[PDB]
Amino acid sequence: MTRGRVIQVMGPVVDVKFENGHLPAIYNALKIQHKARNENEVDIDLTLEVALHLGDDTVRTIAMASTDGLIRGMEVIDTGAPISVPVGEVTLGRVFNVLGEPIDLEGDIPADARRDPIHRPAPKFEELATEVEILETGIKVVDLLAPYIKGGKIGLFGGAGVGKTVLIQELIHNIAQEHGGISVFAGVGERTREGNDLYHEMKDSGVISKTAMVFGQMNEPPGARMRVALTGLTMAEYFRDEQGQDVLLFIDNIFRFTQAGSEVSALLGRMPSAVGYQPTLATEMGQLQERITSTAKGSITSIQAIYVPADDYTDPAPATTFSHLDATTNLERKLAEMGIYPAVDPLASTSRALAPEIVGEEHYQVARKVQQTLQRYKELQDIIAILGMDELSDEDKLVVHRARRIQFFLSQNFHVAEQFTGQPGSYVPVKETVRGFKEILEGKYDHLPEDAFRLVGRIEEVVEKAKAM
Amino acid sequence: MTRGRVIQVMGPVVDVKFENGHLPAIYNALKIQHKARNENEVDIDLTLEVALHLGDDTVRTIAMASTDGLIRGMEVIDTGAPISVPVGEVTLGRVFNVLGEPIDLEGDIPADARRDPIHRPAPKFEELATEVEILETGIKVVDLLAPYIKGGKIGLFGGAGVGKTVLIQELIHNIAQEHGGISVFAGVGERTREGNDLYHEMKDSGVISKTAMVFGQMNEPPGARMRVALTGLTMAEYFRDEQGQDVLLFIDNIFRFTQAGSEVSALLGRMPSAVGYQPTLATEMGQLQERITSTAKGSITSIQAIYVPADDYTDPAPATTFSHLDATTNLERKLAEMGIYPAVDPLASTSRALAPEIVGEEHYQVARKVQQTLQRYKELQDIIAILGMDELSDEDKLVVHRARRIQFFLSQNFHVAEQFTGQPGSYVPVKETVRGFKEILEGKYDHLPEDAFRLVGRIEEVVEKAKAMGV
Amino acid sequence: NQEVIAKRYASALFQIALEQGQLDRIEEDVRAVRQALAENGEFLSLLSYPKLSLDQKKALIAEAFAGVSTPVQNTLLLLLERHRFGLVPELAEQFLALVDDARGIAKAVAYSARPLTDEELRALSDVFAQKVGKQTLEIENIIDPELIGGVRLRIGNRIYDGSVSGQLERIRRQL
Amino acid sequence: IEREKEQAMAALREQVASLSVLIASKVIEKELTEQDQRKLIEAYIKDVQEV
Amino acid sequence: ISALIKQQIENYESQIQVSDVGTVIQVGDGIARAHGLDNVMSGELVEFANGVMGMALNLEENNVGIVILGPYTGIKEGDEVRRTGRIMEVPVGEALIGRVVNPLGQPVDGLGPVETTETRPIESPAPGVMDRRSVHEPLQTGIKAIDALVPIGRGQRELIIGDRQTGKTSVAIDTIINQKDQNMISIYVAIGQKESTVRTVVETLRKHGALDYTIVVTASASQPAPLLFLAPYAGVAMGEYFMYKGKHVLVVYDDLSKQAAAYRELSLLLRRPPGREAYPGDIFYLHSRLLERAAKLSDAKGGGSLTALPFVETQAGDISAYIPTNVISITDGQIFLQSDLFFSGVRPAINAGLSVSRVGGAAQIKAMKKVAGTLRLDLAAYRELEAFAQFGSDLDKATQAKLARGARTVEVLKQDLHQPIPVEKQVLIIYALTRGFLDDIPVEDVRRFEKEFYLFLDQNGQHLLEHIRTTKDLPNEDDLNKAIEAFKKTFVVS
Amino acid sequence: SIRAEEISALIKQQIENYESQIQVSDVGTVIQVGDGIARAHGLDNVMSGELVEFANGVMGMALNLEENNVG
Amino acid sequence: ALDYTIVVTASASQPAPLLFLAPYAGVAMGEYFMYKGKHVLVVYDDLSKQAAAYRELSLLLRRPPGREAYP
Ligand SMILES: Nc1ncnc2c1ncn2[C@@H]1O[C@H](COP(=O)(O)OP(=O)(O)OP(=O)(O)O)[C@@H](O)[C@H]1O
Ligand SMILES: Nc1ncnc2c1ncn2[C@@H]1O[C@H](COP(=O)(O)OP(=O)(O)O)[C@@H](O)[C@H]1O
Ligand SMILES: [Mg+2]
Ligand SMILES: [Mg+2]
Repeated sequence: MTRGRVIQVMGPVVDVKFENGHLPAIYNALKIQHKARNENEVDIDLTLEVALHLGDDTVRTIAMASTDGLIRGMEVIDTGAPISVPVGEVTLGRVFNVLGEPIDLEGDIPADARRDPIHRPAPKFEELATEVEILETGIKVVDLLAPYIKGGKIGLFGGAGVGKTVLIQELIHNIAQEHGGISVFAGVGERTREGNDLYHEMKDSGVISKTAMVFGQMNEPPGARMRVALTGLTMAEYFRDEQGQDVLLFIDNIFRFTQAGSEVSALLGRMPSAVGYQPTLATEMGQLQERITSTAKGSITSIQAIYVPADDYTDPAPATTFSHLDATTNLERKLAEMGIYPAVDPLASTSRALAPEIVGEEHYQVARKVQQTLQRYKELQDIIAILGMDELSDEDKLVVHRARRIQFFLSQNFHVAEQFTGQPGSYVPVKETVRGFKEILEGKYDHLPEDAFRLVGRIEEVVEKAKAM
Repeated sequence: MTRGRVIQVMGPVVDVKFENGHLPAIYNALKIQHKARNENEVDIDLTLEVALHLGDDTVRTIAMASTDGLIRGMEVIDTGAPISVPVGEVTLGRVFNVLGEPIDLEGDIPADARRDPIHRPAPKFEELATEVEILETGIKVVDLLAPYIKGGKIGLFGGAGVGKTVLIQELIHNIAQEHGGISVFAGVGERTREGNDLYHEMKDSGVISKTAMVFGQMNEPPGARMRVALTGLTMAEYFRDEQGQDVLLFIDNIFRFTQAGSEVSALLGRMPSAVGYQPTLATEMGQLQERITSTAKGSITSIQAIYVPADDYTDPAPATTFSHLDATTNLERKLAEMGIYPAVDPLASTSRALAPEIVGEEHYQVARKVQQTLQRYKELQDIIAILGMDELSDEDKLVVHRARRIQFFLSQNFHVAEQFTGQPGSYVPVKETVRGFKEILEGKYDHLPEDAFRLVGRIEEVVEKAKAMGV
Repeated sequence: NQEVIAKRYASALFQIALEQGQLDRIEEDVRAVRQALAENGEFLSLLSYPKLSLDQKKALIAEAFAGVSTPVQNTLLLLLERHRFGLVPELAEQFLALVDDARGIAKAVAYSARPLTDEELRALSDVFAQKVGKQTLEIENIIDPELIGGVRLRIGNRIYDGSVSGQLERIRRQL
Repeated sequence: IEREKEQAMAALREQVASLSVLIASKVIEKELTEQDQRKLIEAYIKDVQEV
Repeated sequence: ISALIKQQIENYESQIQVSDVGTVIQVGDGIARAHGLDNVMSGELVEFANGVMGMALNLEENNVGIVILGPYTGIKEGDEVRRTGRIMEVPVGEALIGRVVNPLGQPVDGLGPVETTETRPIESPAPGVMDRRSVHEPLQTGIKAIDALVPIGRGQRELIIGDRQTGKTSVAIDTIINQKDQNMISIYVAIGQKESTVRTVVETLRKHGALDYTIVVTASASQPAPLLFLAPYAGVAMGEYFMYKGKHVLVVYDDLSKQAAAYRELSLLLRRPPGREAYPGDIFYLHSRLLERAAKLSDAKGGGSLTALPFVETQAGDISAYIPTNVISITDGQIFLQSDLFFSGVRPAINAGLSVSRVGGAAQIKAMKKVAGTLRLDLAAYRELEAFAQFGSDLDKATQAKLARGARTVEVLKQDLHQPIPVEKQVLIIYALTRGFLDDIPVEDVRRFEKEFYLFLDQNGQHLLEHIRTTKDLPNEDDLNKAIEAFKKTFVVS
Repeated sequence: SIRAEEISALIKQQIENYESQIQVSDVGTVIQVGDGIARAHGLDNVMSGELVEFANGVMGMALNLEENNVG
Repeated sequence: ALDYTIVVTASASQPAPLLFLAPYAGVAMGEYFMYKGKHVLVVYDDLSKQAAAYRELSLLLRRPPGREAYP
């Protein structure tokens, strides 16, 4: 029989003792439902993740909630599996904690629903996809200068008023519109009021009916914040595997995953690794980000926010995330104050997929000419500042006259911004933005005014916006 | 008739338990010779040396080879002595491992040969010899600024891939033929191919048969590498005691001795010392390094390469060995990336023999004025880095203009570096490098370009290289 | 980490029992102490209680553990003075292992689908006594009727299997 | 395609083997062990002699 | 199906097996302790109840320290650990060529079992001092900047060091693809890589026909640290089967810094006191007993070699870190890859100043020496004059004969991806570069000049190619100046 | 966590001499030897920081006086 | 301002658990008015002292330390 006794409680770490031979495996879930039998006790509903086997039939667990009220000798349910989290169409449009329970007040998920284990081994070498194919977003700065990958890890660099949530939300809308997939937002260790604001933005933008939210936030123990990306990822894996579609998987502040792992390691009593990180930093990051892959069934492509502490890109928590990333989309405050949406910095944003053997020769040459034109414009900024707009040369005036048209053609009208600006917003396929930037580079649209290029989708649409102005 | 069982096997470290009152002393050698009774066993021929006593008749040992295959309960034979190493005239021209066994495939040393124990106390106060006289090397930085001592300890501090094996081979090429006495090479934790190359150039240059070689290369488990230098050292000190011979001793990476001690120290049950090192980082190296001495019977002039981890001279294993050496040359990666070979830091390299009573007066004034101009140029580095050469006050311009020339005339072409560049290499006597640096300090060669001074033996070769450049 | 300390204490008591020439009495009352402390587990929790002084606990051992021999009682009081009374059953098991090593008695556990007759047990003892090197040997028999038609015998940490896993071996070889 | 075919054949074989073993065990269970017990003892003795 | 079952049921005989078991005390973080196992030896493979393998590191007085080789979530306290009798065997053989396996030698690509016969131990001693021989045979990578500037001979260890996204894996796959004509057996050991990138690496090797002679040994980022720790040792254990038969083996280690991180993990979980950058004390000995086991044997041992190409990933180009300087002081040189040159378009981004080869130079083919010494001095002069002489005018020699030739050196030494060049075409194009024949072709057309010149050599100058292919020396210099000046009349400057 | 003074030769003479405790006031027996350190059972009446000679004639300084051994 | 202010104090001479439990007493006084509809401002003067005090409590309870010996 799998009924155990609580031996030690010390903070978020609980030691539970079972009988011999009936020990729970590592990473299994252990429920404690204890109703108070008198006035000297506290009602407790609390689950535990098994972390070690200490010997003498004792098991060291980590806690998912507050351990206050626990008594040595309180009996523990062994569930016989890890944290089983509901999957399927019942999760789309719902907000969840790390246990797969609704934070929302809409209703409870029934007991007959399918629940997939939170800890799964990564898909094998024989199951992965051999070819690197491009996840087409319809956002021109993304799919022209830092192209995404089905099965790719992408770093959002920005936050605090540069349009990160709008970019996230437009990615959900475009992928669930054109590619037919869904999205999963996993808010790992990020504060409660930003989760509330993000919930109400996706509520009043219609985006939420095609996404599933998982919030494990700051007020929760470190074992609860560490398993958030895994319980959002096991929701993304249902639609990768059983449905066979291309899924987004947002992890807001992936650095909170690493530091929650460091806190669980410091509670478990392990000797610290380089700096303040756990010894298993690369192994925990690998067990996270090797399930975000493209198989023959579908894909999971993850857009992730990275904190980069101490402005240090060589700190081990940035340095082990960057070994899994494939693209970076630097969001800039200067492009947001200029009137360019999305605020993706075109020169700072790089991608591994921007290569002729992956996307093609035409896209590569157009994208590199756009990058060289914008780099030379940024170099000529100081000459225009100290010398004036005129009298530089003819070629410098021509490259400014093309580069400013380019840097305003990068912005789009979003479908999510339709509720604020009234214009419907556009999905721009990648052949049309390659053709549009090639025609801007060849001088086909020098005679049009440059404020027609701002916030418009295609190149025919800037033809009609210039003839309407 | 009193033998012991294996209790614990933890990496390089084996616990052996004997009977009551029959346990060995510290540092005695223990032999494991097992016969592999069934399919689930492996033949073993191990030598263990005692390191500690633990109580309950148990003994904490360090293995000299790999412990893969040891079973608990395996029977251990006590020998009653430390690791005894054969020595005499029979070790000249032979190559040995850490147990004193020949590995050059030329035969086997007989059992009736003389075998000195490895572990002996250091030479005392009253036995030492403190004469100081210059060992001439043919290297301009070494002859000018840090003169080596015939009979003293010499250290080649450097990072990884900075030039200290090339410098140890250049000193072998400049000294070992001219020496006229026994040489000993101890290879502690260097490359195994550098032991093959060095053996074959000893064979080609005839320095073998007056050379005894011992290799404990970086493939070996750390119990070997803690004792390699002691085998080479007992071979050298036989010659300087029992024969009164002049002995050259060469150790490439004596850092690997202390690193091999650090690799075993955690398993021996010790608390971590400074950084990751043993607590005994100073006395384990002092009981080795202070046996490498010149006494009243003979002298050992020992030239030792010393690795510096992560280019950090403040690390405890490079820091605790500066106090042992008479003359040092500190190699810099910053100078090796400038094309300056040997990349000897001219300021940080010192000697006990740069005194006016030893090298003479003129040598001393030229050396100190070279160091003064290089120190003033090092002081002007920041003004040159930000504001450039333009604001220096017309004597600082002359300091920089001479110090570039002095810094490049410290670099030299080697005989050993002919395989790197094709340039044949030079041997500069002490009078000619003092004359060349004096003529650079006098202003005689300010008109020549500064790239004409790189990798050049004497100062007439500076003249002819500038002539070929077109000045 | 308790079994090595129990081996330490039991080796000391074993050397005392051999130098006094009274090995059988020390074996008998160590078996008595092990049976008495396996009968009731509250005695260790009683002797771990802080309000009882050390002399009162020594009086409890001198009154309760009476009839045992003098080195056994001195060993128990030495364990009480060293706060190592928790390892008395471990001491008893390690000491009986040393006694069975001295006498040559080996311990074996045989799993057979039928209860084995005494002639078969004597035959198995005569077979495996030459195999393990011991003089004599003991068999403990448990049925465990999941086994089908064979014996599965274990001497220490080595298992001699011939009961079921022939079929498991052949179905692992076919697949 | 060829690899898939081989894998399918292997899978079928494994299933057949599994089915056969359980059935064999049931047959053994049904069969009287009185004769078998004596034989097992003899086999054990033989094994001991061999080893 | 039914025939082989009846044959094996008619062929079997009865037996009794011994087991030699022990029971688990603790399981945690990939490391177990276990009672029992009285006659287990150190370094022995043990097998758990579920089929996961383990490695006995520590034999203590009552328990055995077992390091779990695989998924440790199925192993519980009370499970049964039995012996195997063997010390860290991986399956080795000719039958392992063309397969993708884990560090235990089990197939991961899913193309069936790997039917080998012999096994070699993972931790075996290196060849001795007298068992070696000096490196004198060329290992041709097909990369022009490597084969000219930093040459690699058969039997040495060439570190390929640089930051992330600098082209280390591309250099590895190019030098594995180039060994198709040679009698070289490549091995690609991928340690801590993304398994999607290893999937695309295996596919771009099979596109170029490279899986007819190479072996991929993968231990991905999601695998536990014990499998990450034994990937390179399985790489040399699979290479030495062919090394000690007389064959020549190339072994590439993708990110040994991800081996060092995993051994740091595996030792901090064993609670061993760490040193600089929290690495253990034997983090040098980890790489040193690995790379020193890669040699050039003598004629008495067989003559075979094992050339190794380990990788070290730097952080912000700091070559004076702890693991880079540990691997530099083991290997026989380095190829240092800039990120500045990689993002300025120079690919392969070899920093020719910080890169060096020690036994190389004695490895070049007696033509590349004469052709490439002037190349190396021209490139050093160009990259040390470009950073200083960017602004302002200067004298005519430094304005033309240094810079306008060095830009041509940079444009020659660039390559495309997955296109290795044979060494005779490299010799001829660096001859045309250094002898002053690219001083009139403009900088923007040197790569098209090279691409057309190789097609010219494949049709007209075939005798020059066969002369360098047989004699290994340059041809007659007038006979070669005729062919180059005859191609220059055909070339269109544009 | 095994204590240093738990040695089967020392435990034997304490179970044998349990009723009549003999004092080891001036003599002492060594428990551990290593790296210039000796743990010594016995020496009941030593002072802290005392000259202590071994059986060879080598002197030693008794720094640590724990409950059942002398450092 | 003391018609609407509550003051919770834990000085340096108070035991480290009172320093640890001062802000939780602050929010326990604040949430009673928050869940009645009122508006509360809670001011935590030097939470770094609470971090130091909980470091002290965890180290005296010999919980395993982390960065700067905080738990
Ligand atoms: N010679 C080359 N020519 C053109 N492109 C190249 C060349 N070498 C590398 N690249 C490009 O650089 C990209 C990254 O290089 P690579 O992955 O080999 O570097 P890496 O250091 O191994 O990266 P990581 O460490 O992240 O695996 C590749 O996508 C490839 O397209
Ligand atoms: N005198 C020299 N001339 C030219 N190059 C040198 C000289 N000394 C060292 N080098 C270069 O620096 C490297 C240092 O190699 P080596 O001395 O063998 O390693 P370490 O310094 O780690 O012992 C050599 O490969 C060589 O290329
Ligand atoms: Mg060296
Ligand atoms: Mg790579």
